[PDB]
Order: sequence, then structure tokens, then C-alpha cells
Amino acid sequence: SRDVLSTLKKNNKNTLLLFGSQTGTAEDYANKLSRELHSRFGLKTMVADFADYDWDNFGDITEDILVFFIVATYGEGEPTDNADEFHTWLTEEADTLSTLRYTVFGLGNSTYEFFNAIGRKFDRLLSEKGGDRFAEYAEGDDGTGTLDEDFMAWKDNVFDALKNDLNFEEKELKYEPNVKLTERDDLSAADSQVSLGEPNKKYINSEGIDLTKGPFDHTHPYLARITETRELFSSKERHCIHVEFDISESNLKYTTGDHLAIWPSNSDENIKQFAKCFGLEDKLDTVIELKALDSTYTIPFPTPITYGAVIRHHLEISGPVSRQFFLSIAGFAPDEETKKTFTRLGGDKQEFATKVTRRKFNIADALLYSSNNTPWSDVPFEFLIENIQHLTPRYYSISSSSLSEKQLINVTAVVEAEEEADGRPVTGVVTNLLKNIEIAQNKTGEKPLVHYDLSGPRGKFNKFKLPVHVRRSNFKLPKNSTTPVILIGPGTGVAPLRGFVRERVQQVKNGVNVGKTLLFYGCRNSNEDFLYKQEWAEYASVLGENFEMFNAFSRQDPSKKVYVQDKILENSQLVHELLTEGAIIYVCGDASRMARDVQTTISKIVAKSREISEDKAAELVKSWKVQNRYQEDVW
Ligand SMILES: Cc1cc2nc3c(=O)[nH]c(=O)nc-3n(C[C@H](O)[C@H](O)[C@H](O)COP(=O)(O)OP(=O)(O)OC[C@H]3O[C@@H](n4cnc5c(N)ncnc54)[C@H](O)[C@@H]3O)c2cc1C
Ligand SMILES: Cc1cc2nc3c(=O)[nH]c(=O)nc-3n(C[C@H](O)[C@H](O)[C@H](O)COP(=O)(O)O)c2cc1C
Repeated sequence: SRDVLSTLKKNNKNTLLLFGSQTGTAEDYANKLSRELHSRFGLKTMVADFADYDWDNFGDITEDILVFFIVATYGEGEPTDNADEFHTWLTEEADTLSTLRYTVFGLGNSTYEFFNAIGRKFDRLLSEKGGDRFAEYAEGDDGTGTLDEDFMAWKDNVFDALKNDLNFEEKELKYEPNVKLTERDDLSAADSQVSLGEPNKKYINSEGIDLTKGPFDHTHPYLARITETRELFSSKERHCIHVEFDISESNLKYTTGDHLAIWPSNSDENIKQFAKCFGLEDKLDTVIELKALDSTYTIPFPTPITYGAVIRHHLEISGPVSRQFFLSIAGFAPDEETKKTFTRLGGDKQEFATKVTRRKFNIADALLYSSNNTPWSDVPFEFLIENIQHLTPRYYSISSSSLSEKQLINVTAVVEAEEEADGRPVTGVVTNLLKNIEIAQNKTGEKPLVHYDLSGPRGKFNKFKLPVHVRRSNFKLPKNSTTPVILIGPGTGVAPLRGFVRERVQQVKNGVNVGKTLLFYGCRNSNEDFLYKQEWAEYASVLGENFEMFNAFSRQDPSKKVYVQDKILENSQLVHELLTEGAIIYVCGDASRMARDVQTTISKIVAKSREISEDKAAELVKSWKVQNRYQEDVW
């Protein structure tokens, strides 16, 4: 069952789609492509996670399997955790792929240095080892917001290739369900077998089982009690939540610098608009059971389950709407006036961007706009279950020290919310959940923009619990305690750096010998958004001369912006001194602008301090990144 060639033969499949995904986008695309390949070309598709197979025999693959690689790039041009073992095999163990027929679409972000490293590497290596590239390589730029149209253009070119080079008959797209739904009027919330949205099937029965003993991962969260929350900003319109999770009654462990994954539930406001949009507002307590119609289709949540539990706890109903979604559901348009508007919107890239994407409509608002508020009654819920991605966990840099508090996890989450002129709320799913927990836990008297279910399924989230798991990072304090470190992280970039500073403080407290710690921080205003403002003096008083903090208040003076890079330039001789002593550089926070500005600044200080050209210094800083002498936690 770990042999992907055997699994292809047993399920009578001729098309493999492999996804390398961290936050689900690559998965969704594998899934969309699969159905459209099957519908339009009659190919027998199977979507496979790299992590579910071993690849030692992959070179044995025969010419009758068309392979599609949908692969995202992470870390410093690293593969996604799921793809890591496949990445090792190809680069290190793979000999030939003489009869592989493949094509590759890479997901990346061009604000990052190693743009689509994994897409390009794979597309190259597979060709070098004898593979037949049946459709041109393409790739997506999540940095410019073109990723979704990028994938769409690639898919069009892959259809051209199949029709015109492999000489395949192309039929129109039609919904071909991989799953069958049956309403169970004989079943209700009273029945213990029925999911009210628990994270997995191990949380639904669970009488003679300890749900506090792990292992905990992306398949199995721990329910962690939030023992403390505070608002960290002083501004009425902008919010950042300090969260304390208690893991003391569990086997969940983290190391300083690791990520916490927080499993979301959707907002009341969003669920209402969804249920309205598809006329399900009378059906949310109706139980359904799902039965797979394809041998390789996994049902993506526990069954049986209520409509409302699927929508609240399993479907990514909020987020930008793919134009591909309009093309897939258009068949189910309520009336002919809708059909005319909808096939025109779905067929026009620019008009779709102007009328759907730029207005920040959720699926619900976009379909209700198109149909002039007629419900999309004829949409089988099965279509929705296949064509809307699983609600995936959001990652947070742990801001606690595992040496200082092995038993607590802190995160530092800035809240993303706006209100449209029409009155629509556009909300970050996880961040507004945390703002909500903070408002409720502290009886603050603020009025939530959106509301969530803080008791969760059958009151199993009661005591302000969320489902979490820890994901190990490479973002680690140096092995040798004495190695100096340079910590740069404005705004919520400070989160993991608080973790680092708290660790080194506990190390000095433990009579350990600790290197120089330099921290560059930035925020708008020392009175407004200075994260953990009062802790730093306390940390200073324990670290003594071995700690120095430089703070860039970007709006303190309205006429002149001041950023960390400015504070770095004016302390350049200290910075370079610490680099001469082997200091490790840690840059955390905004990927899109700060990370690159800071990298340039460090390059300039290297260039002057060692009398080499700026480009030679930039190449030297880039090699520090490959060696892990320069480490980034930027999102
Ligand atoms: C390794 C890593 C570490 C991180 N560390 C931190 C950290 O320490 N602190 C931190 O605050 N964040 C951190 N992040 C970011 C974090 O994972 C989340 O992306 C962030 O908190 C927002 O998640 P959300 O679920 O609240 O918003 P999401 O639900 O993901 O929404 C994303 C954005 O889209 C908007 N939006 C909603 N609907 C639409 C629509 N229809 N059209 C367009 N836009 C829409 C939302 O308002 C929001 O602004 C980290 C990310 C990574 C990858
Ligand atoms: C922490 C982090 C690091 C990233 N590093 C890179 C990178 O080095 N190169 C790149 O091209 N894209 C990078 N990206 C962009 C992702 O590849 C992109 O968001 C992708 O569309 C996500 O795919 P997934 O949801 O399937 O995991 C990074 C994104 C994040 C959040």
C-alpha cells in the first residue's frame, strides 16, 4: 500500500497527481486538475500525497501513466514536509526514469530568494534522468497575487498538449461525483456516532482512550486550553492577541523556535451567508452520511455528520474565489439570467478580477452577486465537499521558551479584519477566533466584528480550548550557548525572538555561559503597538551587557519613517564585530518588504567592513542562508 505503482495497478488508474503542499493550495490544485482531467479527457486519476508512499522503485514507472507534480517551495528553497522524503530520493538515490511521462507546476512567491526552487529542480532532475516532459513547466507567483490565474494558464496549456500532442478527445467539463450523500432523518445530534464537527473520528467515540497522550500531528490535534489572553496593542481599530495554551496535562512537546498549528472553525456571519447562498439554512442539523464512489477518494471528514458541522469545522468557505470554481459550478446556476452573467464572469480573467477578486467576495457573496440574491438551490452539497478545500491550520511562531516554560505555548497573533463600504466584514478566520476568545475570556466589553462557537462540538472546546499541533522548525538557537546572535524582527516578527530572549535569560539564570544577544525591533509607535514592551527591561536586567535592544518607531515622527535596517546601519560597527565572532543572524516577520530591505542592509555593512563589492557581499550573505548562518522565519 506504500508502493505507488502497485496502488495505481490495483485501482485501475493511469494518471498520478502528486502534491507537495504545506498549507493545502497545492493539494487543492491536484484535486481540481484530477476531476477536470477525468471529466474532460476520461483519464483514470488518483491524487497522492508524497508522504503516503515510498519512492525507491519509482524509476520502474511505465509510459502509460501520465504523472503531474504540483509542488510548493518552502523554507530557504526547501521542499514541503510531505515531499521531503521524495526530494531526498530524487536528488540522492534516483538513478533513471526512462519511461516516466511527467509535467510540473511549481507554487512559489517571488518576494522569496529561491523562487520556485522545488518546481524547477524537479522539472530539471526528472528530464536529466530520462523523463519525457509532455507539457511545458509553469509556476505560480503567490507574491504578486497571480498564483490562481498562473495555475489556470498552465492547465489550459496542459489541455492543449493532451488534445494536440498526445491526440486526446476533449469533452466539456461536467460534475462527475466521487462521493454520494444520504440524509439520515433517523439520526440526530442525540446519536453519539454523529459528528458535530470534532477534529477526527478518535474524538467522536473515545470512552476508553486518553486523548492527552499523542503523537499529535496534522491528522490528530491536542485540545489545548487557553489559560490566558491579552490585547497587546493600545489602538481601537488594530489588535494583536497574546495567547497562553496549557499543555501540562499532555505529551505535546515543543522546542524554542517551533511553529504551533491552530485548527480553525468558521464565523457565524460566514456560515449564515454560505447556508443562505445554497438554501441550507433549514438543513444545518440534518445528518448526512458520505459514501466514496471512487476507490482512491478519501472522505475528508468524519461521517456521519450534520451539514452545519461540515460548514463550520471542515470547509474553507472564506477566502479569495478561484475563477475555476465559477467554471465548475456554472452548470448549477439557478436561472438563465444568472447563467449568462456567470459564464461571462467565469470566461473573462480581467472582469472576474474587478467584480469578484478585488471586492474580496467569499464564494457566498460572489454567487449571490451573480444570481441577484437567488439561492443556488440546485448545487448538490457533494459538489461543495469536493470543490472547496479542507479548512487547514494556520501556523504561528511559538513566542515561549521550552527551557523557561516546557508546559506553556505562547503565540502572538495580529488580527486581520476590515469592513467593506457595503458593510461586509472581510476577516482572518483564526485571528478573529482568537480576538473573540480574548474578548470573552477577559470580559473586555469590545463588540466582536464576527462571532464563533467557543464551546465547539458538544462543548468539547469548553474552557476556551482550540485543537493545535506543534510543527518542528529549523529556526533554532545555536548549539553553542556562547555563539553571539543578531535578532531582527519588527512587528509580530518579534514573536519567535521573544522565545529566543526568554531561553537565553533562563540559561543565564541556570548559571550557563551565554553569548551576546542583539535584538532589532520596530513598531509604529512606542505608545501604540510595542509588543511585550515591559518584558524587555526585565530581560535586560538579567542579561546585563550581553543584551542590547534597538527599537525603530516607524510613525513616532510623521515626516520620517525609521525601520530596523536604519537602526542596523547606525550600529553597523557593533553588528560587524559580532559577525567577526561567528554571530548567527535571525530575521523574522514580513517576507514581502522588510526581509529583503534587511538582507540588502546586512550586505552593505559586509561590503564596507571587509572592503569587497556590494554584489560580492550579497553573494556571501546568500551563502550564509544556505549554511544556516543566516536564518529566516518570514511569512
Ligand atoms: C511559518 C509561519 C509563521 C507565522 N507566524 C505568525 C505569527 O507569529 N503571528 C502572526 O500573527 N501570524 C503569523 N503567521 C501568519 C499566520 O499563519 C496567518 O496567515 C495569519 O495569522 C492570518 O490567518 P487568519 O486565519 O486570521 O486569516 P485567513 O483566514 O488566512 O485570511 C487571510 C487574509 O485574507 C483576508 N480575506 C478573507 N476573506 C477574503 C476574501 N474573500 N478575499 C480576499 N481576502 C480575504 C483576511 O482578512 C486576511 O486578511 C505565520 C505564518 C507562517 C507561515
Ligand atoms: C514560511 C514560508 C516560506 C516560503 N518560502 C518560499 C521560497 O523559499 N520560495 C518560494 O518560491 N516560495 C516560498 N513561499 C511561498 C509558497 O511556496 C506559496 O505560498 C505556496 O503557494 C503555498 O503552497 P501550499 O499552500 O501548497 O503549501 C513560502 C511561503 C511561506 C509561508
